[PDB]
Amino acid sequence: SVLAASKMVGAGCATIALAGVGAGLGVMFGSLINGAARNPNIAKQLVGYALLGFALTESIALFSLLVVFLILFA
Amino acid sequence: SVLAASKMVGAGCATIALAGVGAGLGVMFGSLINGAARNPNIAKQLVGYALLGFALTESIALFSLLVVFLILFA
Amino acid sequence: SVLAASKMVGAGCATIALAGVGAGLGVMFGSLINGAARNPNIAKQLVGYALLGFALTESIALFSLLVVFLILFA
Amino acid sequence: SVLAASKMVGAGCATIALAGVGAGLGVMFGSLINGAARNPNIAKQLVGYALLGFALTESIALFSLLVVFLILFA
Amino acid sequence: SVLAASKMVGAGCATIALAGVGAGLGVMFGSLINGAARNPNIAKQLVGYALLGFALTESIALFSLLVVFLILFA
Amino acid sequence: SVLAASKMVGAGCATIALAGVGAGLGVMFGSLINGAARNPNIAKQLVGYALLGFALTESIALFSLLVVFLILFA
Amino acid sequence: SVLAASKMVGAGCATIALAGVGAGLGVMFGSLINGAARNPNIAKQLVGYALLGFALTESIALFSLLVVFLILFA
Amino acid sequence: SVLAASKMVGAGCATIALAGVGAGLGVMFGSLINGAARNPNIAKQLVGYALLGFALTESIALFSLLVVFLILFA
Amino acid sequence: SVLAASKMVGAGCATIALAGVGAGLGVMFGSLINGAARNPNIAKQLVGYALLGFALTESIALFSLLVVFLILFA
Amino acid sequence: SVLAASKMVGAGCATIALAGVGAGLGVMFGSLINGAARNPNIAKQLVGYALLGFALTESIALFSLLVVFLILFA
Amino acid sequence: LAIADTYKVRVTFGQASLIVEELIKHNPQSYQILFNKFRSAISFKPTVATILSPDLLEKQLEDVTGNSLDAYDIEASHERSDVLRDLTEFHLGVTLYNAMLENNCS
Amino acid sequence: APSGPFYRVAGMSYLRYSNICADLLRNVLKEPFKAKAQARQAIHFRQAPYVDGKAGASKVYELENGIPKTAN
Repeated sequence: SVLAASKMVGAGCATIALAGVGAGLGVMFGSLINGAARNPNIAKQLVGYALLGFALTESIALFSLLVVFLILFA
Repeated sequence: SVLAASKMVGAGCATIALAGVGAGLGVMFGSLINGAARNPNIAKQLVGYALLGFALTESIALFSLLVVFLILFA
Repeated sequence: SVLAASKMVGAGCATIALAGVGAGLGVMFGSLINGAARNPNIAKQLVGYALLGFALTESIALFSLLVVFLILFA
Repeated sequence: SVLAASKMVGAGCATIALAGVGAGLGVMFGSLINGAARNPNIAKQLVGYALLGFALTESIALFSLLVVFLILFA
Repeated sequence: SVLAASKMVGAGCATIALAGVGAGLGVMFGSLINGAARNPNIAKQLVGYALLGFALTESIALFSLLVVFLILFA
Repeated sequence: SVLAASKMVGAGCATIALAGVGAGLGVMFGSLINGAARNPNIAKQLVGYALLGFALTESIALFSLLVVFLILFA
Repeated sequence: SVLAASKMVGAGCATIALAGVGAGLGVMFGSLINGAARNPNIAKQLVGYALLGFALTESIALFSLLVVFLILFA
Repeated sequence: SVLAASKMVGAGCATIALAGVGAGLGVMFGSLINGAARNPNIAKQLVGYALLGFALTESIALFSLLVVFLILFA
Repeated sequence: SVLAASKMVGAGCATIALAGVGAGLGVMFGSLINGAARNPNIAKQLVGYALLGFALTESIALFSLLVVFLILFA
Repeated sequence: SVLAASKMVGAGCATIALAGVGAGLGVMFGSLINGAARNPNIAKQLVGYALLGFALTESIALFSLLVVFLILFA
Repeated sequence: LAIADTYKVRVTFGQASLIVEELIKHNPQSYQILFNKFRSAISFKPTVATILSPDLLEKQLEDVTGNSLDAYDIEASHERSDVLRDLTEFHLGVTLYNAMLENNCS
Repeated sequence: APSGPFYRVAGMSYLRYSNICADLLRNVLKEPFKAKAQARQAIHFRQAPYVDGKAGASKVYELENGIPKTAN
C-alpha cells in the first residue's frame, strides 16, 4: 500500500512550514514586548496590533495545515 | 499507482515555502508594532503599509499553494 | 508493514515544525529581557505580554503535535 | 511511469525557493514601516523604493516559477 | 523489518527540532547579556526571566523528546 | 529511464538556491529603504549602491540557473 | 542489513540539531562581546552569564548526541 | 545507470549551499547602504570592503561549485 | 552493499551541522568587529572573548564531526 | 553499484554546510562595514579583525570539504 | 579657583564652556551656581541653580519607583551613561553662561 | 583608558567637541553674517588656581577665533 505510505510522509514534510510561522509569530510577539516597553501609553492599543497580526500569520499556519488535512483525508 | 504517490510527496515539499511567508509576515507585523510605537499618530498610515505588505507577501504564498494544487489536483 | 513504517518517517518530518516555534520563543523571551531592562516599571506587565505570546505561539506547537497524533496513531 | 511521478517530487522541491523570497519580502516590507515611522515626511517616497524592491524580489519568485512550470509541463 | 528500520529514520529526522530550539535559546540568553549590560542593577531579576524562558523554551524540547520516545520506545 | 527521472529531482532540488538569494535581496532592499530614511540627501545615490548590490547578487541567481539548465538538458 | 543502514542515515539527520545549537551559540557570544563593550565594568559578570547560557544551550546539544547514540548504540 | 542517476541528484542538492551565500552578500551589501548612509565621508572607502567582502564570500561559492563541477564530470 | 552506501549519505546529512556553526561563528566574529567600533580601548580583551567563544562554538563542530567519523568508521 | 552511486549523493548533502559559512561570512564582512563606518580611524585595524575571523570561519569551509573528499574518495 | 575679567569684552558660550570644563576637572556629585537673576531693573533675586553629575548622582535621584529617565528612548551612539555625561556638561555650560549674563546686567 | 564617543576617548569633553563644531560652522557663513558670528567667537577671561586662600598662578585666555582646538 504505497499510496497510503506516500501520504504520511507527504503531509509530515508539508507541516514543516509551521516552523517558519512559529519563528515569525514570535518576532511579532517579541516586538509587542519591545514596542510596549518604549511607550506603555499605547500598550493596550499595540496588543490590538499584535492580536491582529497573530490572526494574520496563523492564517498561514492554517494554510499549510489545510494541506496536511488535504493530503491525509483526500 | 506511483504517479499518484509522488503527487502527495511533491505536494508536501511544495508548501514549505509557507515557512518563509510566515517568517516575513511576523517581521512586518512586528515592524509595525515597533513602528507605531515610535510615533503612533502616523499609525493608521502604517497599517496601510502593513496590509499592503501582507497583501504582497501572501501573494507568493498563493503562488506556492497554486503549485500545491497543481501537483495534487492537476 | 510498509504502511505503518511510513507513519514514523512522516512523524519525524512533522517534528521539524517544533524547531522554528522554539526560535520564535527564544526571540520573544529574548525581547522580554531587553524590554524589561529598558523600562523596569513594566517588568511584570511585560511578562503579561510574554506569557500571552508564549501561550499563543504554543498554539502553533500544539497544532504540530496534533499532526503527530494524526500520523502516528491514525 | 516513474518519470511522470518524478516531475511532481522535483517541482515541489523546486518551489521551496519561494520560501526565501517570502521571507525576503517581509523584511523589505518591514523596513518600510521602520523607515516610514522614523522619517514619515518621505514615507510615500519610501514606497517608491519598496515597490522597486518588491518587483525585484519577485523577479526571483518568477525564476523559481520558471523552473516549476519547466518541470511539470515540459 | 522495514518498520523497525523506520523507527530509526523517523526518529533521527524528528530531532532536527532541537536545532531551532537551540537557535532560539541562544537569542534569549543573548538578550540577557544585553539586558544586563543596559541595566546592571536589576541583572539579578533578569536571570529570573532568562531561566523562566528557558523552562518555557524547553517546553518544546520536552515535546520533541516526547516524540522521539514515542517512536523509538513506542 | 531513471536518469531522465532523476533529472527532474536533481534540477528541482538545485533551484532551492533561489530561496537564499531572494532572502538576501529583501535585507539589501530593506536597508535601501532604511538607509534612505536616515539620509534622504543621498536618497537616489543609495539606489545606485542598491542596484550595484543587485547587479552582483543575481550572479548567484545566474550561477544557480546555469546548473539547473546543466541538469535539465545537459 | 537495512536495519543498520537506517541506523546510520537516521543518526546523520539526528545531528542537524547541532546546526541550530551552534547558531544560537554564536549569537550568545556575539552579544557577550557587544554587551561587554556597552558596560566594561560588568563585563566579567557577563562572562558568568555567558557560560551560564552556554551550559544550558549545550544541555540540549548533549540531549542530541545521546539520541544519536539511542539510534546507533540502542 | 543508477550511478548516472545519482550524480545529478547530488549535484543539484549541493547547490543549496549557494542559497546561504546569497543571503550572505545580501546582508553584506545591505550593510553598506546602512554604512555609507551613516557617513558618506567614506562612502568610496566602504565599497572597498564590500568588494573585499564580495570576492571572499564568493570564496564559498566556487568551493561549493567546486564539487558541483566535480561530481557531474568526475 | 547497503550498509556501506547508507553510511555515506548519512555522513553528508550529518555534517550539515557545520552550517549553523558557521552561521553562529560568523555572527560572533562580526560582533567582534562591531564591539571594537563601540569601545576600541577594550578591543583586545573582546578578542579574548571571541576566541574563547570560538573554541566553545567549536565544541559543537567537533561534536558533529564526531558523528561524521563514527558512522564512516560504528 | 549503489556504493558508487551513494557517494554522489552523500557528497552533495555534505557541502550544504557551506550555506552557513557563506551566510556567516556575510554577516561578518557586513559587520566590518558597519564597524568601520562608525569608528573609521581603526578601519585598517578592523580588517585585521575580519580576516582573522574569515580564516577561522573558513576552517569550516575546509572541514566540510574534507568530508566531501572522504565521501567521494573514501 | 578664581575666574575674573569675564565681562571685559563680552560673555560668550565658548568662554562659559572653558569655565565649565575646569569645574569638570574636579569631579563632584553636584554643582551649585549662585547668581542674581535679572527680573526687572529693580529686583535681582539671587538664584541657586544646581547640576547633578550623570552616573554618579543624577541617575540616583531619578530612581523614584523604578526610574524617571527610562521613559526616554536614547537615540545616542553609545549608551545612556555616556549621553548623560554629554548632557550634564551641556547643562553646566548653559547654566553658567546664563548665570554670567543674568549677573552682568543685574 | 576611557569609554565613550570619539571625542570622549581622546580626552576631549562634550563642550570642547560641540564648540569646535560651532567654531567651524561660523567660518562658513556669509561675511554679512560671519562678522556677526565673529563677535560670539572671542574668548577673553583669566583663571587662577587658589591653593592656600591667598595665592596661585594665573592663566589668561585671549582667543578670538574660538575654543582651543589643541590638547589641553
